[PDB]
Amino acid sequence: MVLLTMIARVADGLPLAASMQEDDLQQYQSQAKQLFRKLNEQSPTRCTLEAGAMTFHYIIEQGVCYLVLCEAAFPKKLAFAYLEDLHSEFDEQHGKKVPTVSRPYSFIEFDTFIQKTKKLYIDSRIMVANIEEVL
Amino acid sequence: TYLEFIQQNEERDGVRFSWNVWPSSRLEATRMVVPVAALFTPLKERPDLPPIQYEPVLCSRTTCRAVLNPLCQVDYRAKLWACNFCYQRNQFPPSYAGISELNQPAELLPQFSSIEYVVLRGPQMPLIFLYVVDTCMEDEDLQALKESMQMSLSLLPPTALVGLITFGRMVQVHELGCEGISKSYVFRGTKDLSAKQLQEMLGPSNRFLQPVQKIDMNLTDLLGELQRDPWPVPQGKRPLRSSGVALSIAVGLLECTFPNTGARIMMFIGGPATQGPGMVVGDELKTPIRSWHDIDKDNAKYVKKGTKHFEALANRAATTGHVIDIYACALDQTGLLEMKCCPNLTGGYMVMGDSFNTSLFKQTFQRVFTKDMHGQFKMGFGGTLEIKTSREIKISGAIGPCVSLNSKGPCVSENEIGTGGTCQWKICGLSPTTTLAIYFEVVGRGAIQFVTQYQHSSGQRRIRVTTIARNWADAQTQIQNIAASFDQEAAAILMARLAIYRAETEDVLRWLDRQLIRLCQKFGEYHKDDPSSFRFSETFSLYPQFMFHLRRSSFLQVFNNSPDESSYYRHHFMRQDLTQSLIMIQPILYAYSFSGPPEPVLLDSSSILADRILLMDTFFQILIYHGETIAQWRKSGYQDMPEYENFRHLLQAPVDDAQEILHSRFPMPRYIDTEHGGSQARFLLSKVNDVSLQVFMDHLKKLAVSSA
Amino acid sequence: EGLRVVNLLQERNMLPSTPLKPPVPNLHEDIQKLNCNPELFRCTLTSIPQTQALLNKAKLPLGLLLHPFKDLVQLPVVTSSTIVRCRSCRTYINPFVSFLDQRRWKCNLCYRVNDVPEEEPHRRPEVQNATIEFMAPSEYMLRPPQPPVYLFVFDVSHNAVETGYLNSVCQSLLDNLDLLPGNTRTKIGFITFDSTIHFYGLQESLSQPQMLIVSDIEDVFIPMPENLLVNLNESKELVQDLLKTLPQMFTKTLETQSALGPALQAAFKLMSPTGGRMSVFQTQLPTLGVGALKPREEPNHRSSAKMTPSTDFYKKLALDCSGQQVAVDLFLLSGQYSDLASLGCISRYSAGSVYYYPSYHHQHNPVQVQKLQKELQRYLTRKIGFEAVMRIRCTKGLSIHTFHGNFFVRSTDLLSLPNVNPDAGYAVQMSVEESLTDTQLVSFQSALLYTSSKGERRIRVHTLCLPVVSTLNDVFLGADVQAISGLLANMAVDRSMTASLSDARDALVNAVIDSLSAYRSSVPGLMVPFSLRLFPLFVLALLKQKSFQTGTNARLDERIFAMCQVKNQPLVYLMLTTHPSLYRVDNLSDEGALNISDRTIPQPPILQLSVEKLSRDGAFLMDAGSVLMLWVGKNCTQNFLSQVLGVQNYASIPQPMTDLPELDTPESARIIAFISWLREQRPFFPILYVIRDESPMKANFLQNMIEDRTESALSYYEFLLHIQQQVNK
Ligand SMILES: [Zn+2]
Ligand SMILES: [Zn+2]
Repeated sequence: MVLLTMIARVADGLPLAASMQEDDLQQYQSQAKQLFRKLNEQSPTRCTLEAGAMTFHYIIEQGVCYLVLCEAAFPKKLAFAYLEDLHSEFDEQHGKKVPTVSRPYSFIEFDTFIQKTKKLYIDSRIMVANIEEVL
Repeated sequence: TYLEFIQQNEERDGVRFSWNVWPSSRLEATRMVVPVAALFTPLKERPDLPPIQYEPVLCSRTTCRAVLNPLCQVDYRAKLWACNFCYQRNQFPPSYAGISELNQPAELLPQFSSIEYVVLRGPQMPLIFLYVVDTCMEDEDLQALKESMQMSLSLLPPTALVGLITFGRMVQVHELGCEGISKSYVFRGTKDLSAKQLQEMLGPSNRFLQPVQKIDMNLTDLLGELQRDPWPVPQGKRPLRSSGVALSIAVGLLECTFPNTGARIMMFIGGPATQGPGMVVGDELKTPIRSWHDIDKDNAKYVKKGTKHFEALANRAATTGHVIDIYACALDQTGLLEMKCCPNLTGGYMVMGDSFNTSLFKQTFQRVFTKDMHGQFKMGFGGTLEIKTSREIKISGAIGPCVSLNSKGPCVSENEIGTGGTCQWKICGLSPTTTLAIYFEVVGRGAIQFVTQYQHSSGQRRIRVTTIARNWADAQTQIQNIAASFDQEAAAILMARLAIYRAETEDVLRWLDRQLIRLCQKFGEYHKDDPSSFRFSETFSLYPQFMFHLRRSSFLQVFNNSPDESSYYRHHFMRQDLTQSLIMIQPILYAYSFSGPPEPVLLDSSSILADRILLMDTFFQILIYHGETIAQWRKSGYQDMPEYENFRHLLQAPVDDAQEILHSRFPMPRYIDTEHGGSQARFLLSKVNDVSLQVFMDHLKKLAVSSA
Repeated sequence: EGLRVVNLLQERNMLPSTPLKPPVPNLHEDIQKLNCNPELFRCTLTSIPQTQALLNKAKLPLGLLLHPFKDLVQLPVVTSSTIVRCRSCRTYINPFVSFLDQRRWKCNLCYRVNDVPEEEPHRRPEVQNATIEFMAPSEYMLRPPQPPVYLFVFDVSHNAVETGYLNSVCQSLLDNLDLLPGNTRTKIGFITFDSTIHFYGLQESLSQPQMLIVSDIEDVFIPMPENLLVNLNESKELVQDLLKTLPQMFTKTLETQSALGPALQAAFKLMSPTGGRMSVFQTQLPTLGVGALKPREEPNHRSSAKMTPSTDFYKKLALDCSGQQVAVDLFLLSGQYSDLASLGCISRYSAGSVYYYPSYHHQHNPVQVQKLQKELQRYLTRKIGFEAVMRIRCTKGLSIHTFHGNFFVRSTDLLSLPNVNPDAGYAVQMSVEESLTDTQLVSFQSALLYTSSKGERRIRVHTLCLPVVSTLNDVFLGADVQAISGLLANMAVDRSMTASLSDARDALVNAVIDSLSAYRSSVPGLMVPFSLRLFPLFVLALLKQKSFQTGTNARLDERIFAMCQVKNQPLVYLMLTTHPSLYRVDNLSDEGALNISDRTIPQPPILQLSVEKLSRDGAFLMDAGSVLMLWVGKNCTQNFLSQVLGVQNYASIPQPMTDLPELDTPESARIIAFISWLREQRPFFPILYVIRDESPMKANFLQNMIEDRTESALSYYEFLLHIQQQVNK
């Protein structure tokens, strides 16, 4: 019911595409930026992480990480039903170019598609671990 | 026969007295067990009925001022009539100088004991309808409200004003007719407003309330593309539904615009009030809407204040003169236990269904605009009931859709029953089915006059007079002659309202029983300390059986229902005529089989015949049953066969025998079709049968003969 | 050139006929060839005092005038993965670094020697370019690049309709809809307000845009979570439809009141989770709600200089707006006093910009209609940056102590500019905190961190290098008279809000007096050096501008807007407004900027701003920067009137002659060419009037002749003597 999606390059950690909206995002988008740096070629291809009131949810495919952060509660097996539709469109439209670019947020225009898919998921109509462990 | 006497007087005067011979003495007055009352139906239909297009005559005594009636004495010679209430002698008016013996005024003929005057004077005011729409529902259940709301306007008269309010988290007062912009004012679904406020915050036709004939094309398209509350609904949570404000804004909207004329506030909720004042339950599904159990065990803190807010919307809307109807259709409980002071105090309706997409609900809605034979609505607005009495009779109270006008007079009783302390009330909306119960007190013949002045759905101001006369009780033969006029049926539905009013406004059954016994001891026959002898007369006989059913009814035995269900059921009871009331307290059972045709049977498990096909008519549901062996040869696919064609009429006689009232009764009742083991036959054995009837009668008899 | 002295009394023709040029700092050739565009960064003193002392006795003021977002021809933009800067001071690698090891570089601001990371290193671009733009990495942003959000807020009150501006605004918005800067993320909104606040939804789901009023002026909110700020791309036809609609919605409103405060507090909430650019359009004193602004009364010519805001509200709101990367632009179109003193404070503290169209009316005043029209085309197609921030670094020993422009100074003197205007100016006063003994060279550099319409973080860094001098006379030799007058104006405007208009007008004389009294005591009549041979003239022009003049019928909103433009317009345009360039355009000859293949374009001598230089038998043109004007001679030649005016005698000219017809005479193409060259030396399209006749009610042309006397002010010769007598006390 409340979000924070991020797509980044698993190598350097360069973020590629995000979606945020407010009406806090400061501390919480940090760890995601520090998680992104940690993730390497041993990191779990799918993994769920846990944090007090919130929760992280990311896959990794073609060498790109599709993280989303949500205030605990929110359906676990449904979160990955978003990022599967995300990774669909990313690898579809932009998959080819992801290791060629280098300006941060080079795929920002992908914000426009996160939102219409983000919401078509809020109104009703794997590995477990703790965040402070990996970081 | 005093039987015909009951039914001729209801037919004509729309009245049903508990006793039609009243106590001639402060001796038997005070010892009147079941009190002196009538169920007064102020707009009962009349076939050969001519409205009286002239002002009604009145008495030239400043305090009296009752209407010329077939009781008052005349003097066709000396142009003079003597009022029967105060014995004044009155000059005849101008129109009444040409009177004759042969050709006497309509008002005085014993046919027009009830009569209807058309006081055509002021220029008629247009009717008003305020749609108050909830957008917090599913697409299937909301789409079928737009359709079914849109139907209503093909039925509404040219000159009537319409207004729309959608609400959810906010409330949107729509300003209508505007082109290429379609605007709406918007308000926090969490701050109540004064009528002044909402006048100032906004500013015969309004921007908001407009003649249908000149916006019926732009209001339909609004409903046409009305869409769901835009705010999203988070997992585990109910929507945010601001019904408390959205009602009091509809209330306050009409308050500052058209105070004191017929207007209908029509609110449709698809779920409870989850925000604002007059809240009903929180936004989390984990905790669920309060039950009666919760309410008795003090686990529902949202109803004590919720009840308050709506109750004050009722008084503020019933004082203004507007009617608040509520059409709740949702699977979960919808908050009708706090909100019921609105349709109840004003004359407004209450309608309950699973989802608005039921054919049940959508028809139950076009029935709100069923016209008479003239193409004019049956509903009326702004009635003012005034009751006048002989110098002996005082008025304890009224139980029913009405509010006090707190007017005083030597005819008001120091005993207040419910809405007591007035001889004037204001029914804020009414139909020819509305029935109050007026309760009187004693302090040659007796006369009561009923004066209702209401707004007709043709905008005409009309006044209805019903003047009645019932004889006092010769003291030589007092108590013997009273037991004759007893109306066992009327008296039970009259006592039944006394009961509900104490329950809804808190034992009860203790008082109900003490009057059953007290009654048995005063009017049936027996020998003390001997139960065997006790027989009642033909006149009373039914009274205990009805009491047996009233005390086990849904209306007193609140549990096994929801608080909404109980408030709903009680609602219709306090407004229905005798006839329909009895159907409520004791369902009416019929019979169908190979042996014997349609014939009513005793509600008892001695009647649950496998052999037979029934038909139980609760006022609120229409059941049809198939026994062991009647369910079996239907699962047999044998119905199909054309040798046994008797099978068919058997399993489509009650169908027709039901569709006939399935399209008459106002809130169209649930239709059922079940058999032994069916999931809903559980109602058949929960109304079929202290304990059961037989045993119940004896505990009564054994106490009927013991200590006074 | 010339070290020479100047006697301002005898010459009196001191001003060049050619446009003045910036002064070239006395700096080694190979260094000066890299110094940045003077129209992008320029000190008041090319030659930098060594001691706070020495500065203190030139009585000239040390400061900088920058114009950082100027639309450039050639802008090198380096995408260096890693960015090399000072490992202390955090300065960016200026070309004025002293390399020493080919492995180490000498920081020219805080004197620390750094290693150049493994990335002919002297001729790398970061060092061959003083005006460079960097591609900031991920560490240089708090959030993903915001999309462009342009919300527009209209006043629709009774007065508002009578003016009729909503018709022009909406046709401008339509004609520049695809030209609005952004990519597929560009968001857009709309709000109107009279006594109530009106939002507009936009879904392709119903036919019509929806109008959602808020009526709780004492407690405002948003009525819909989506479709109030819509994606322009997909929702374009729904936005277009509304713009053909809105001008026709109110044509009969009887609302006299305007709840600006509430409107705006809502307008801020609407966009607050993104920030953007709130375009606000206003027509009268706001009289309803918070932001209530009591009416005031205009001072006539008979008043003594006796400025400030009326309430903190308009400022405190602008701080909030800043904190959320919201910028407010005030389009005032009023015809009566609106307390712009209070209203402007909305664009001042939020990186805004104000636009004033006194007595706007789509009939009664077609001048502003054509001004507002053009200015909007600029405000709408001009490049834009978002959620920008700026820091100005100067070499050790100098200290910046004061800031001028549209922005919010946050801790560590961070110019928080919620938006970066490409035609906005900024200025700064420095002082010598630590004496410049060990140094022969100081450098300044400012960095602009912003977000582009295309959603990419960029940093614009300009760097400037200047010498250090140690004598009074070498301080004067590279004084910058324009830059000094500009700094003095921004300086004086605060002075008039801090104290009094007389106290403002005072330091402005004492800036000349105290300065030349100190140079005369550093060596018969009024001696100045060449570089200051125009300081008394321009400062006169200062005192005579609408911002500072006294004995005039000036109204409050005009003079306030006059100051608002001081603090926010760059240098070149403040100069042009102050001392307009006047041209003899009756007889255009040919010693002119021809070359440009097939054109003409003479450069007739820039004429001094006096009547005696006029001549009633000709026709003269006056460049005010933001507008052009043409005086026409009563007794003029008809040849002119009949071949470029196309009118038989000066008596038959239409009074509001909006612009010359494009006739068919070498004499027409001429004054068309010379006007057009004047138009393309600016992106602001300036309007041109022939209206000046001899009594066509427009004799303001006469208030710019700032050398002549009045019933109200001195003459330039008169001003010269007040100086001398006070130089020689
Ligand atoms: Zn009387
Ligand atoms: Zn450094």
